[PDB]
Amino acid sequence: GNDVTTKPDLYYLTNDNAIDSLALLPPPPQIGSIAFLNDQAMYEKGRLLRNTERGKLAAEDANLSSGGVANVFSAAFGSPITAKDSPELHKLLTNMIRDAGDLATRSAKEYYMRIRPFAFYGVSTCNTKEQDKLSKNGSYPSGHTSIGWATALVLSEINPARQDTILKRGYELGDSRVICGYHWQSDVDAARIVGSAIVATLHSNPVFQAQLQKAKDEFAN
Amino acid sequence: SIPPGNDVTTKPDLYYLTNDNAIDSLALLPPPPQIGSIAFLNDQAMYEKGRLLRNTERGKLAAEDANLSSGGVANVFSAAFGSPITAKDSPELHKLLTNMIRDAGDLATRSAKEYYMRIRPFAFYGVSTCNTKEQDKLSKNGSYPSGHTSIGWATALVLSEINPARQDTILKRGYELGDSRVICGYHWQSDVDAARIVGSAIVATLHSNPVFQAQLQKAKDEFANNQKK
Amino acid sequence: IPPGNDVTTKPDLYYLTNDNAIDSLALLPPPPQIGSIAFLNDQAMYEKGRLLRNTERGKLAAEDANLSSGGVANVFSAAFGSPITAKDSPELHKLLTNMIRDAGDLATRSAKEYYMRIRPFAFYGVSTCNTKEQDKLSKNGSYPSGHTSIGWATALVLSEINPARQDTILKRGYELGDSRVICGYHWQSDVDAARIVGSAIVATLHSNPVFQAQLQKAKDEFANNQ
Repeated sequence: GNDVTTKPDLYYLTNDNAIDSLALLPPPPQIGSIAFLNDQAMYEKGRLLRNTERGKLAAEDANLSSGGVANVFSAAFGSPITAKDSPELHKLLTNMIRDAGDLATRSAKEYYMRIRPFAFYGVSTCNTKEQDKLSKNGSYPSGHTSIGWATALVLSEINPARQDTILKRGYELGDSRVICGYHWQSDVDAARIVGSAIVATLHSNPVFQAQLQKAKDEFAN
Repeated sequence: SIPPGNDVTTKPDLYYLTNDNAIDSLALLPPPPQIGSIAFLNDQAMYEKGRLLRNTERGKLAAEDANLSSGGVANVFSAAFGSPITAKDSPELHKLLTNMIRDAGDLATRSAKEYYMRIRPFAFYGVSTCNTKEQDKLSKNGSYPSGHTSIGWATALVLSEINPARQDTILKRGYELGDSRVICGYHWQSDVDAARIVGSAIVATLHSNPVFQAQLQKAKDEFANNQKK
Repeated sequence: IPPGNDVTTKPDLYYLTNDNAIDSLALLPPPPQIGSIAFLNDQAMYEKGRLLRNTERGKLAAEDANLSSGGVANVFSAAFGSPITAKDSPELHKLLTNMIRDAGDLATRSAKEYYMRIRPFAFYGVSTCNTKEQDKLSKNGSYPSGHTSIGWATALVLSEINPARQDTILKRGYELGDSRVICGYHWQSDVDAARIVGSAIVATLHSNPVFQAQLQKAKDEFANNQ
């Protein structure tokens, strides 16, 4: 598939530099297991939240295309993350979006092809724009949640004064996917492990290293 | 903010970080599974699945992995890393990994361990683990999240940053350290699961610290020079 | 037994009388009750089959659930090793067509009528993977499954005739039951109990002379075509 050699505005890494998610992760819970009972309970708990303030935030979080995940950390980061206001940071975060969303997750997604909750239950997610495509995908692990958690780790390295609010925010992104029906709870749980892994790999990459330094200097100035 | 305890200002060979730089694990993590919940039925099932494994090869390795005091986590990555991790053979790397053990083991976990004081599985079931040597120490502790698994996973992330060629074996090894703690009954599965999150967070924090950054560079340089022998 | 047809009223479909039939209500345990852990498992297994309805296995499941009674014999041909049909094996086809209602009805009746368990598609208000047979069965008692009792009984008999492929026959019979779970007409526990009544009714048939005779005729037909 696509990697740094075919769309370099969205990947830093090659196909060999990528994590083998299929070898690292445990299999998802199978129907019949206690763990999958818990996935079902968590889907219902999330559903009852869709009609609250927390559900509205969940739907806004599931709107984000790739390019707007950076943006949604602004309140937690302490200042706006935009091509205009913090361009070197925005460029860094846009270039790692596909390493975490796609490369870290590809081998597992395609092997298990887990059905997503809205398809399992034959009902709509909490914003239906964002479904028609993802439906065909494998639910396990979440490429979303992997992106969001990796982003929060990088941002935490850049502004530790707010790590606790940055990190909670990243955690809440995964919860939003559960509330909205896009993923099972265990999809998000495994996505955060591959998120940490892909952050380490990025810290071994020279292009990433340079861009990260530029972003730290932007933040210091 | 974190309860009181040691940090870099009192044991600078075992921490890079101050109490103020530590993750608030109590705020970040969900509560442990509560008794009465489906999730705790699953923790009980995973305790049993691990118990039936104690008399196999995997149980052998699990028991060997639970011998390790802190300082020997370095050593157990050697096979996976591709070369020996020791004061003698790679002093800069060993120093890097030793200076951070209580950042991942203590600071990353403290507010949560002390807030929930979760009972460990062997204490819950009134029986011994598969290696009775480290037991007495731990019984009274909070199980959630696991400090040992936090150390192991943070170590794996750093080692992966240094030798990406063996990421896959290194991460596996790190992952499996947590499973060993489950197999012997030292921790519930959900303790290990949360330890890997706070472990990741603490590695991010460490990457913002000048002393860590510098020592990491020394270790990367040492590793590139040993690849030429 | 509750009342119904037997050898005296439809003799092309039964070998046994109502007095010869197993009392399935006396033999089987009650079905899993709503509130029970076992019924949690029935529900998980229903969902597990439902996700399979799209797979190739679910396609085999749906083709298996087309079969009315007449035509269950036939679906063993691949497994049995040669075609089982009025044309190619008339004695075997006769043997199996005459025992279809013994296993499908007599072995199951008292229990079916006492428990009147709701079938899964009715419980969930959703359609099966094969909407052709639905409307008629909905009202019956799900527990035990008459289809699975037929399939498992047939497999035991055919294994007796061609032991060389017993393992593949038994499996095929087993899978007939699983298909009923995949397609939504029975709970897992319905199929589990039907295989017990299937075994029982095969013992009964082995004590019936008309059956023994037809079985011998079929064993000879099969050795002569080998």
